[PDB]
Amino acid sequence: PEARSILAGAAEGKVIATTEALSFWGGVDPATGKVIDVHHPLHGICLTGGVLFMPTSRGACTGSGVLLDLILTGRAPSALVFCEAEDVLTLGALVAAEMFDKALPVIRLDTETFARFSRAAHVRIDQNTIKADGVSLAVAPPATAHLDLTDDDRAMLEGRDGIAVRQAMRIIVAMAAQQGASALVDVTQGHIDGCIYASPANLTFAEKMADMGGKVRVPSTMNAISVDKANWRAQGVPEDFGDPAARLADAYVRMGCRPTFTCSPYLLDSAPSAGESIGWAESNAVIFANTVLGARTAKHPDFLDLCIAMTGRAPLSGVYLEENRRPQRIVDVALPAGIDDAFWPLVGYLAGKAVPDCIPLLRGLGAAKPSRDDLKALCAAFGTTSASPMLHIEGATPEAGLAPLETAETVTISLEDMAAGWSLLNEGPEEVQLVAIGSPHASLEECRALAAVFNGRKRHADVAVIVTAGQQVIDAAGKDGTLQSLKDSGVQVLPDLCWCSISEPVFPTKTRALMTNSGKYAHYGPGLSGRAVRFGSLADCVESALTGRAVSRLPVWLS
Ligand SMILES: O=C(O)[C@H]1NCC[C@H]1O
Ligand code: FES
Repeated sequence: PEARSILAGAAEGKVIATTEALSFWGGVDPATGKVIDVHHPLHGICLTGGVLFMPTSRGACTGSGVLLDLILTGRAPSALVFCEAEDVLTLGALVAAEMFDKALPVIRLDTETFARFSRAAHVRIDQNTIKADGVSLAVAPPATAHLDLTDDDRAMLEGRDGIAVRQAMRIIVAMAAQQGASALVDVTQGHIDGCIYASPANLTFAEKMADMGGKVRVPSTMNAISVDKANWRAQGVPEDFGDPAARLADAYVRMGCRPTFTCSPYLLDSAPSAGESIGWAESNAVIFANTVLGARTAKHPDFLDLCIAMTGRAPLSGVYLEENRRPQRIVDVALPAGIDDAFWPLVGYLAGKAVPDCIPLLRGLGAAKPSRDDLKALCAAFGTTSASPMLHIEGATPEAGLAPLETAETVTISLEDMAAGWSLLNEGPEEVQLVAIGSPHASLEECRALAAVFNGRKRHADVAVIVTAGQQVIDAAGKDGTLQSLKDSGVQVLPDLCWCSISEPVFPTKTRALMTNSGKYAHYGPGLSGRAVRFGSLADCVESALTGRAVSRLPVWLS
């Protein structure tokens, strides 16, 4: 029996337990504290005041901002209890303690005690004990850092570079300690993800850092934001939402971040190369950078991305170290005939469910030669159901030859698993009023593939077709004629926004059901939008747009 203090504090309340990880962004509504992940066992439960037992987190880096807002409003759970390593929620609780004077206790239990305490009705937490229904267990004090700090590190910690840089280093050093790191590491560039207006606290944190003089030290790009920056007012986004959403993006631009406003920064000319140590947030971008590009970055939670960008330093832990990039589980993936584009996001989705807390190696798929866009959609879906910052695909990704860990077990993803996943992501009617493409932001190749399927035809007037992409890709599609061909088919191409941050009336209010080819938005979409969401191929979506209807059936490779 072992209880370990991760973050100190005292709490008490009803046990809310689960064996499946939850992403607080997209899975918890900051307005109510209710679970909105329609595929999670806790869907509908309000977590406010409860003691949340779950093995670890999964999915989005933005959970840190959602949790912080929940702590600032009083709708957060009273405590968090894990049984494995965790970063996103712990970081959000650590920011709350460091900068907002709010303590949320976070405890990690051994797996046996986690299950035992999961069945309890009530839990109390104090700084020395955890008791579940009349059995008190001692809580070991937090791990204190065996951290090496350079002279420049200690100068930053001391305030030599101002208070903003100091607060940034304090958070980095606290994170390195809880990750058991023995040093920090230089990063060459950043990618900020907390620029999505996921909660009022996302703005509050950014304006606090910016008001202390925060500024980035390495070149740093920006993820998707919550307004079409140049057009949201003409678009009719309410001033109560669009004004803080625009000020959030403005705060990071003030701090020196490049206004790329895209969740596919690996498509930019500034994309990192193999072996390069970067510090990125946004789950799909982190996984793509490690998996496909071979660059190196942990899955940094929101807020921590800014601190890393401000100091040029990240904790030397996780996938920054070569040994931690070795496969930790083997997944034999069935290879049916007649694969189309929808295969790869489904495979990523199911791989995350099967491997939610370690780095898998997908075997059996190399000869299918997935495209860069296939791998992009795969990593995005994998970054929905798993916490891992990277994966490997045998015969496809550049590090797939690394020796698996001596402890790697072998599991499979069957055709039966795929048929189950397909129906799961297809809980909706056949009528649709919207086709949603571009989560993560569409590449130029994807915009060209979409145009090819449309084949010069125009969408049914009943079915809006919206593509979200980065500004640089839209500019490139404007120059090669792809953009005009899409507008000729009635397709609206939006910059800056993504499906994770879109809102009404840019998201058309008349929508009742939408179809998407994104495994990621298929999962998050129902709880984010309130609409029904269908998942399908690129051509499934286009046929939906041309006819007005998306037929409910398993695809060719599933027959
Ligand atoms: O890391 C993630 O997955 C989240 N960042 C912003 C939106 C969502 O993608
Ligand atoms: S912001 Fe979540 S994938 Fe675009």
